[PDB]
This record gives sequence, structure tokens and C-alpha cells, in this order.
Amino acid sequence: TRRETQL
Amino acid sequence: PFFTRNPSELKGKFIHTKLRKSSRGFGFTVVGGDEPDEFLQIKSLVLDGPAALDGKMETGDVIVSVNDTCVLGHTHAQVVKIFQSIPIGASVDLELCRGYPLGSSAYGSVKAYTNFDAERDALNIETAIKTKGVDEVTIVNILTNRSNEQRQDIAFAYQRRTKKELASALKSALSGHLETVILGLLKTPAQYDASELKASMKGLGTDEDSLIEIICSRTNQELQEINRVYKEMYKTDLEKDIISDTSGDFRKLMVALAKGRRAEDGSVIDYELIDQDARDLYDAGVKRKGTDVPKWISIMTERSVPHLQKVFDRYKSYSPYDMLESIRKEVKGDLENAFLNLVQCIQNKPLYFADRLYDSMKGKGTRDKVLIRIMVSRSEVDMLKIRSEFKRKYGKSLYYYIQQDTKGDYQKALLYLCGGDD
Ligand SMILES: [Ca+2]
Ligand SMILES: [Ca+2]
Ligand SMILES: [Ca+2]
Ligand SMILES: [Ca+2]
Ligand SMILES: [Ca+2]
Ligand SMILES: [Ca+2]
Repeated sequence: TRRETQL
Repeated sequence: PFFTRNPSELKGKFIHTKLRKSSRGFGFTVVGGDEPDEFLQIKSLVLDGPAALDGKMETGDVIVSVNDTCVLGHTHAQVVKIFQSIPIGASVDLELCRGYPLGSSAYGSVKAYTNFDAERDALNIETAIKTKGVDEVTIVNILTNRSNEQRQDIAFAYQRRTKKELASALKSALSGHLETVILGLLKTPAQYDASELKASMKGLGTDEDSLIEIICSRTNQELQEINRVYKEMYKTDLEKDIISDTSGDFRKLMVALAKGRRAEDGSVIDYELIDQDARDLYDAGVKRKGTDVPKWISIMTERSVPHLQKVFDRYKSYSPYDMLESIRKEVKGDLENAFLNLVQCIQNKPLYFADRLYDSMKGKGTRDKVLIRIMVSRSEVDMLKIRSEFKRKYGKSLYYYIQQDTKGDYQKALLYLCGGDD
């Protein structure tokens, strides 16, 4: 469970 | 955890692609770049959006440079600010590096091929299929050194070059156990599990052992994909098929386990609940004459595996038998076999599979269905842990036993999945 960011 | 901030020290493939920022961004998710020496790779793509429509970008690719600026070793928030500052309609150039998998179990034996070439492998496979006498060595040397994802792309490249599905082709060229190994490798983890499940329920009699192994050892995440893919292929809910071929309390246990709704690993240890579950398991079985079975099924299916590991230790403070020995005395039949397999997977799942591999080979002949299924289903999961527990218990390596019990290309095919001696 790692941090994601939508680009 | 290999990382570098020099591009000349990367050893994957380099892809250059240009993207135009849409109203909904570039349409991809990035992950990584959080713990000092960490890469930035592509989590997912948006099918509707620009990144996927360009096609050049694949998931698990490492972002090398973003518009002439090398971002190797830049923080997650530093390079996010780059893409977000791009205005709608503006274009970005991305240099991408592939060969470094996004997700991969640290204890699997087969690893993704770095210099992967799905088109070349499909061409080399068709070369070995068409060879007079069939070159089984090449097909084995290829498919056992590629990850399951890489095998899903080779099956795509083979159909795109032959109009013939690679499964049907290799089925006609291979025979015996070697065919069973290769056909199972060409299925996704959910596909192979869903197929071996239905296969265990052909005819009135069922292979309760094969049914017990898969349902007791798979995690919630794995069971969600199994229940989805099972209806996808066999046009029926897996639960439904389970109610049909099973019955009794054994049916309750399989349906509950197969639902894949076990509680996730609790953030805090429930010492108070560990004692309660341990006493409840004691109250519901060995303390009294008789067995409150649903209490066992409820606790052993609804608690997280780390929790249940600690209740089985705490349970020894109430009962003169451990959880294993208590199962043999309080219950019998397929329910007994199911409970024994279940707590083995909870206590030590790699040791569980190591013991199963030993049983399949210790006597006269081989239980090839069990040996092949474990080597296929655990190759990218915990095969190293299985091999580790195996040699500690039995003195010799799992490699050594596959070598004695099996022969031919089939032997070599399983030895590759094992991944060396111990
Ligand atoms: Ca041959
Ligand atoms: Ca055949
Ligand atoms: Ca049946
Ligand atoms: Ca009793
Ligand atoms: Ca819990
Ligand atoms: Ca044997």
C-alpha cells in the first residue's frame, strides 16, 4: 500500500 | 531494491514518447519516489486517456527524464509538480525505461526477463513447435524464465503472428506431464486456480484434496480474482458450484473460506480478543464432549492470519492438545482434512506447501497433479520460502527430490520453476 497520484 | 540516478547504469529498454495533456491530465497514475533510493514507475493507465491512447507507455516503466530534465532520484512530489504545471493542450516528452517490474514477490523463484521481447519469444516458440520432432527444450527454456505477465504477452504475440492461440498449439505439440506444466504456466494466477477448481469437480466424485489446497491457501486478494474469473470462464458462480459438489459442515467451511472476506491484518494486536478466540476454540471443542463447529468455522475464517497465529499459541494455554492435534480428535472426514490444511496455511504456508511437495514424491511414483500445481501456482509467490523450509526439514533440497522423482524435459521444466539447488 504505497502512495499514488493521478497525472 | 535496485536504484540508480545515472541513466547509463540502467539496463532495461528505453522508450521515448510525446504526450499532450488533456482536460483530464495525461491519464496515468505514478507510484514510488518516497524512500530515498526509490524509482518512479507507472502504477496504472487510463484507457480513455492520452497516455494509453499513445500506446508506447506500459505499466511498471521507470520515468527517466521528463522534457529534457532527468528525474532519476527525484521525490514523488517534485516530479508531480512538473506534470501538474503543464497547461491543458501542452505537450510533454517522456523517456521511459522498462525491465524493472513494478510489483514482484521478493520470495518467488521465477523472475521477469529484463531483456523481454514478446515478439521474438513468440517467433522462437513457433520455431520450436514447427521443428521436426518438436524442440521441447526451447519452449521450456523460454516459458520458465518469463513471468506470468510476460507469458500473457507472448500468447498475444503468438496469436498476432499465427492467428492460432498458443494454448492450442502447444497442446498439440506437447504430451504427458510436460504439457500439463506448460498449459498451466500460460494461465494467469486466477485462470489456473479457477481451472484446477472446476477440474476437481468433474463427475459425482470430487477431488476434495485439490479443492482443499486451493481454497485454504489463497488470500482474500487472490480469491476475489478467482471468484470473478470463475464466473467469467465457466458461466457460473464459484460459490454455487461449491454448494453443489460439497455438503455438510465441510460445505460451510469451503463456502466461508472461498468468499475471500477474511478480516485484513489488524493495525493493533487484539490481545484481549486473542485470549477470547483461544478460549472460544477450547469451549467449542476439546473442553466438552462434542463440537460447536460453526464457532470454529467463524473464528478460523473471519480473523486475520497474524491474529489466528497468536490464538493457536495462546490456545496451548487452555488445551493439552495444540490446534492441529485438537482437529484430529474433535472432527473427521473432509472437514478434518480441511481444518488441518487450513491451520497449516495459517501457521506456516511455505512449510505447508513443502510438506505437500514431499508427500507427492516420497512413495512409489509421483502425485504429479499436486507437484505440478504447486510448482506453477507458487513459482512467483513464495517458492524460495518453500525451498527454504524444505531443506531445513528434510535435509536435502527440493531440487534434489524433483531430480530423483521426475525425468526428461518435464524434470527440467520443474527444476527451472524451482530455481536452483540448495
Ligand atoms: Ca523432442
Ligand atoms: Ca493433448
Ligand atoms: Ca460433480
Ligand atoms: Ca468430543
Ligand atoms: Ca482480527
Ligand atoms: Ca516417488
